[PDB]
Amino acid sequence: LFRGEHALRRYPTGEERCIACKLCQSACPARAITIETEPRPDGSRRTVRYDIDMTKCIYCGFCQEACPVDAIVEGPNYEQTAYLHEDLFYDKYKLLENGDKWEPQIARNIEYLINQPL
Amino acid sequence: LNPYSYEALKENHWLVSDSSKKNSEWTHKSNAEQLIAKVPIIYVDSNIVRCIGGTEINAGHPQVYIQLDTRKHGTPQTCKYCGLRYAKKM
Amino acid sequence: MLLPYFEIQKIPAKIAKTANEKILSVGVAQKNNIQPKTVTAQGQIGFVQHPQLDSSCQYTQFYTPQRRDIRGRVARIYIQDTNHMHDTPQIPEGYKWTLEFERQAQYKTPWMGWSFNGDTFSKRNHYFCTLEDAISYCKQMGFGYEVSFPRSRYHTRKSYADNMLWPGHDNAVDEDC
Amino acid sequence: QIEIFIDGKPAKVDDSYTIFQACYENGVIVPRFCYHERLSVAGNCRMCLVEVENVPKPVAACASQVVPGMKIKTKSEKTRIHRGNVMEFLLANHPLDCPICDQGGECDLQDISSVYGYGISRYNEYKRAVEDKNYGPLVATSMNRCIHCTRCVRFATQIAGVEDLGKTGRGKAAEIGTYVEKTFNTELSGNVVDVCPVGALTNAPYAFTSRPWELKSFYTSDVFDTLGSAIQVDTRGPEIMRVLPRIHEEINEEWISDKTRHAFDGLKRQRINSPMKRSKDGNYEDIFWEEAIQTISKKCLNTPSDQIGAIIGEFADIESITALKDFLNRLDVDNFEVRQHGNLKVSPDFRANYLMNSKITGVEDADVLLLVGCNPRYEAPVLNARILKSTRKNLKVFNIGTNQDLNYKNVHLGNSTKVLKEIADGTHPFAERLKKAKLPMIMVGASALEREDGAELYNTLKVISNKTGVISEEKSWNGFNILHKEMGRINALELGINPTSVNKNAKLVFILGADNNLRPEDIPADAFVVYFGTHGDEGAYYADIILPTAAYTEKNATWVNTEGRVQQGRLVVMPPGDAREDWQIIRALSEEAGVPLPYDSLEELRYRVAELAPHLLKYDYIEPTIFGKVALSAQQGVKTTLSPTPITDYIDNFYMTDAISRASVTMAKCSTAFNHEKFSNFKNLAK
Amino acid sequence: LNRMRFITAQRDRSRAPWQSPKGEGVFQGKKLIVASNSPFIDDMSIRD
Amino acid sequence: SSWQKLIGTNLRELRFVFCQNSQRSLGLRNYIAKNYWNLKNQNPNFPLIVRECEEADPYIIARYQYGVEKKAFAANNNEAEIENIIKTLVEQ
Amino acid sequence: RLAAHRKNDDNSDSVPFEFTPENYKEIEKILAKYPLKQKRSAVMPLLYLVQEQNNNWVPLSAMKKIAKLLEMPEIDVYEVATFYT
Amino acid sequence: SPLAAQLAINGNRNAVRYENQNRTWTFNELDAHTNAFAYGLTELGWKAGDKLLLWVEKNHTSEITTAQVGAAKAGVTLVPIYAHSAEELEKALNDTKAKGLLLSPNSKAGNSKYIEVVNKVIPELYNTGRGSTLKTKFANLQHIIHTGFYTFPGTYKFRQIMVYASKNFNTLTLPNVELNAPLFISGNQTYTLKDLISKTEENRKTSKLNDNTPVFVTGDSRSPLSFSLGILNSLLHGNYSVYTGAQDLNEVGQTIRFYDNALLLVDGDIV
Ligand code: SF4
Ligand code: SF4
Ligand code: SF4
Ligand code: SF4
Ligand code: FES
Ligand SMILES: [Zn+2]
Repeated sequence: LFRGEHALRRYPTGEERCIACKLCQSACPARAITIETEPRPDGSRRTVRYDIDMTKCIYCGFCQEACPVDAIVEGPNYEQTAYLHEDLFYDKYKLLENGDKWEPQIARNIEYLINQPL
Repeated sequence: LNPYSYEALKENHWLVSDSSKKNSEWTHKSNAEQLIAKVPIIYVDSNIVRCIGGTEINAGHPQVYIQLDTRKHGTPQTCKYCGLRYAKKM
Repeated sequence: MLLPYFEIQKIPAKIAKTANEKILSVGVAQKNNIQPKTVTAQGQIGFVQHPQLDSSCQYTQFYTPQRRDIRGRVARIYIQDTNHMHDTPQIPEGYKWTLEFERQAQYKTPWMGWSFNGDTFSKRNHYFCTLEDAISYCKQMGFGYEVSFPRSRYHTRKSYADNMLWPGHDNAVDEDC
Repeated sequence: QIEIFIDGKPAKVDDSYTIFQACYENGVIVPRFCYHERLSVAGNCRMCLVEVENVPKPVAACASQVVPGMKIKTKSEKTRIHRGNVMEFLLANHPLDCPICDQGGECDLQDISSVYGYGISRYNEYKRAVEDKNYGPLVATSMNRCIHCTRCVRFATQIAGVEDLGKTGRGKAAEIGTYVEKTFNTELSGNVVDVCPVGALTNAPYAFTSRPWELKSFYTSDVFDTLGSAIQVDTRGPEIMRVLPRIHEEINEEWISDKTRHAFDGLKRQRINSPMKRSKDGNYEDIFWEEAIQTISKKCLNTPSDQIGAIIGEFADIESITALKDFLNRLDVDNFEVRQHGNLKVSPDFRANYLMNSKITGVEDADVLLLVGCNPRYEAPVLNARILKSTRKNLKVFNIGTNQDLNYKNVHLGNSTKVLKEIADGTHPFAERLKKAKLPMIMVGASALEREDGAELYNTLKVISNKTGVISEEKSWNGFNILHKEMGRINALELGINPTSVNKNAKLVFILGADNNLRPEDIPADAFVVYFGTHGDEGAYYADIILPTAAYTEKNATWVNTEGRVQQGRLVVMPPGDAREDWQIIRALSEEAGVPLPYDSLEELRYRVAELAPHLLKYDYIEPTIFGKVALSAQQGVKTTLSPTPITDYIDNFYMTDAISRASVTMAKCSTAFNHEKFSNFKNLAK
Repeated sequence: LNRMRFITAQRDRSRAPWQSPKGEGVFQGKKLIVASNSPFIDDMSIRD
Repeated sequence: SSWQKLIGTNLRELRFVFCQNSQRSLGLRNYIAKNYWNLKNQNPNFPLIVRECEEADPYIIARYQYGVEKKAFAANNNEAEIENIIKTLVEQ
Repeated sequence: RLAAHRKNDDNSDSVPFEFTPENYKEIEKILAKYPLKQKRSAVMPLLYLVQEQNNNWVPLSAMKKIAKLLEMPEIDVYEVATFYT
Repeated sequence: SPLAAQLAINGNRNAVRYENQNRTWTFNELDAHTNAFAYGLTELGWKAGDKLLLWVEKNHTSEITTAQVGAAKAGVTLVPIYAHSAEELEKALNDTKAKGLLLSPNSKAGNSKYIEVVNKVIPELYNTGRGSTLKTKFANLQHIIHTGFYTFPGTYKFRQIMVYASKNFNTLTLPNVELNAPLFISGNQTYTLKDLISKTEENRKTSKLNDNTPVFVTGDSRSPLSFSLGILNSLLHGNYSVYTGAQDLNEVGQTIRFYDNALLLVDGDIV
């Protein structure tokens, strides 16, 4: 359950889970999430902007609880110390690569958490 | 075919299309369109298919039901959560 | 509450003091003549009134050494009902008057494309139960006001029997072609 | 007048009320999905079921009249059970689509479920699935969400006047929509979205972009058509996100046209953001405000008075025209037109000369309407809907000019001006048809008055009105109406500018944002042109100097309706880049030219306006006039000779009629999708 | 180093500037003649 | 009578602002309702602007070359004095 | 059955339909059975006539012809022909 | 009038189908539309003997057929022309002395559209005032009617010359259809209504037609043979006419496979 560094997930096919529902944006107590959406040319609704100010975030996990497709998560990583204030301005590239790097551990933890109610 | 032509717009939900699908790594900051296009069509025996985007509930997306009995026989349909496409078998 | 003091309802006449307004004294007199004498929730004609920076505007806290732009502004007072998208909201609207201030600067800072307000004031709206309350607040804080009055849907006769009416005799000839 | 009881509190209502109407008037809110305050009563859904004593079955509040002495218990447990059961049945087959549904955050299904439903489900079977239909680039369909509420069918039949929607099938497998693959092409089409309570029909341009809770709303009025439609603008930061209709009951009722709703996205592109200057070879360079104003001031000081001219644009407000008129009067200039043809032949001497004297609601009051060169389907779709409603209630429509596919029945009196001459000279049955009518009404389109014989047509119309009884003191009725095409022309007429005063040869032209009806031959090849504007489609290519201005949503201005109503357009977002207000630019130029104007803020400019015309200070109001018969008196010995030329309209493409709409993407999509299908050389004889 | 492409797009989301004519152009009196910038096709002027 | 036959080359516009029903604007209202077409026929091009408001004061505003205006108060003035006021206004 | 028009090459708008003269006499008799202002009431009988003369099925063109004949919108003919199995 | 024969009995039958426009008309609809065209011409002071040039492409089948029947009703003489340059159009206008010219603006002629050629031939059209009559170098030229979508100064749209006259409040009149009135000048030969009717019946006898065989007219429908075996044949006898102008033989065959013993005409020539 540890709440660490945020990441954006994918389906096993490689498709983005996030459908730009903006529930995570309104769930944020710190107003750290900014989202902008346009219809992707194939027709699916995806974010053209999804960024989180990590200097505003309080690491509360309200956004990962609000997500209905388990797209945004808080990973296990805590060694995210930065030398510049601009290194903590997380855009979609950073969250996507964080998800693509930390996917096995996040998947294992989420698998156990899902099986807990069952 | 011209993506701004009447036919191309009409058969693309009135949006300007992109056959190369390589505009989305800049506009949408990812290559998910290419990856989902790499997945072929799933052919289902019945007239309706149920998608949850995974093997179990809560691992994927909420249960959705897609009609495969179309006005034109065998027209594939796309899940609106995951990009998987389904069609009625023959 | 929406439907409920004379001085709050009284609209003072303009007195020209600037050289430009001394030039247009006839226009000031005409505006004093044609504008409504008193303001009530039953009015139909909207109007704009200048701020009254007399002794009555002493209760404002927005006149600081760093801020000389808030006092003297003109607000907008109107009722904002539920929009045309839904009929039964869980929090309904239209039960109060809204006082609103127009935006003063809005842009996008370029490092992350982040929306920024050049004026921290006027970000949120102010809500009052009665129009008299909003006007009294404006008079206290040295604000002018643009008052506009609500428009409501008319009452109409509805019945299911209207769906099934006799077309009339087959011999009704229309001489209008 | 009968006494009923609602939750124990006695109340007095009228015997013609329904239970829903009585409850709403007494402050009691009853959930509903299919009832609408303007459509016919349907009882298909059952969410408005209430509990009444001595009546075993629950009674539908919306579709049941009140009974003297009855008691309505909306807070009993039985009512809660009824609402829970109905909500359960409604949500049994609803798809799990809220995250992807554009109705989320403003869905009546969501709020009603949260407030009145049981709060949890027990249905554990497959839901029905419906294939989506294509209705065009304005309406997006997700038909799994439909609850078969019939609101769209009733709106299309009774308000839009089109008969393309219906319900085909039976039972649970029935489907709402067209039987064949057909677009929902019509004006007022997008309105159906606002009628549908679920995300079944959604605003296709407004797809996935925004959510209800992240928007700020402003009240303002539209300028795309000469009806000042009351609208609500929803924005997020510096970006305007959508436009919705409001309630006025004297303008547009509840509805707006598609151009009003969607052509606002033409303000996001082709914008002029800084002052510019053009070289001889045609190169454009960005310059400072000071340099541009100094150049224009030198030109003004050097140019003779008789060589100075102006053009008044389509989107010109009262303040801008007041500023320009005062400045050019200071420069001893009294000509405000350089164009040879296309001028309105109406005197601005009286307000009744050029206004809609019977107001917008007059179509409900009249029994005979006569259109002269007017096409309401394109020039005022909401007024067209009002006329359709009135024709359903014994209103007869006759038309002189091009036959149009209005959604109601009209009688074609003719095509050319010979019909008007026959009517004016008598020996035509329509003269007696007008005489026997209780309240005759004539609507002449403004376009027919820019004909080379516009004055003669005006005199003929005045003669016809006075002879038949369109204007009469005995009936206290003034049926003469003019349907304008530009807001700026209305404002210029209200201020008192003669539209027929044209400078034949001008060497210095101020174009105050005019792009329509502009041809290179109108402007001399050796003139100096200063164009004040927001878009770069036309006029900006004639200009030696270009000054960026503010759009209608970017300034606090006053607009006069086509019926004479004075309205406030309010600032929603500041103009982009280095643009400035029109009157501020003119005042700065006047100061730099040695003839400063006696006003420094909007208040002093409005004081000057009050000096000119006090009625412009009364907002959302129409000032009555007592000079109708004097203004429209049939003068003796005036020319009434009409050219034997057919009277036509001025609109070809509905979706693109001005610079803002021409610079719109959704307007281009609508053109591409609908212009070929809507074009016909023959009358639809069905209607 | 490619910061301008992101800034320009964000600016153009709500206010795209009009591209002014550059260099020598063609004149018809005082009007300057250029080709239209609309990517959409005016099909009703080519249809028949 | 000769004054109204021709409008002087310095006069540019005659604007009348008054009330619809107030007794103050009674004289100017009646004068406009009787002598408008007499002036308009002799000067078919000269503007004669008439605007009325609910409580506006009666004014006869004369505009000259180079934007010079001369506004005259015309309250409680009968036909003869309205005639004289307009004659003097169009005389300078 | 599907409550919509399936795309069929042999059931398009280009497919012709025309009532026979005997069917026209039957049509005038049926219209005589009903009031002058209620011609639409004859939608159900006329449909049978189509189903009589076109191999026991009703094409889309026949439904459009019926709508034109009865001065009623095509959508109402669609609803009537789809409601009844 | 002979042209109203099918109106007398069973006017609810389908008279003509325009495949290129997906348009089907009954006899009542065709009669009403042609009456509207005739009334619109009459209102503009068109009498017997006036000439109306036709410069229209194949895709405007309904416009051409309505114009032909309306010219028959109104007594004006129809004269089709085939120009591909400004010089040809000027020669046609000089030779015919036509009062009007009905055209399709978007049609191509060399490198320029029809409307561009018309403006080149008549430079007075551009500067013509709104609502004013034409002042051209051609004596009798008064009307330039086009079938297009947009508005061009000096010209009028096709829909703006249609007067759907009412039962009452109608102050116009339509002259009786004369059998000897000229109706067609193509290839320096004159054609009246009587000659066209005789050609219709002769071709019916030779090609073995009756009141049951549909007739498929493809390509250019301005030819007198196409008129005789199409709309004129339908009005005289009740045959079904199908106009498929500007469609290749594959689409024509796909349409004609639904019909039995259809007689096919290509560009006025029996195939
Ligand atoms: S909460 Fe989840 S699905 Fe919604 S906008 Fe955020 S990441 Fe996307
Ligand atoms: S963990 Fe909490 S504070 Fe941080 S982004 Fe998520 S919702 Fe906001
Ligand atoms: S219409 Fe949309 S937001 Fe509304 S409850 Fe249904 S799916 Fe959810
Ligand atoms: S698509 Fe929507 S508005 Fe239309 S009937 Fe269905 S539920 Fe009602
Ligand atoms: S709201 Fe009363 S039955 Fe639908
Ligand atoms: Zn899925």
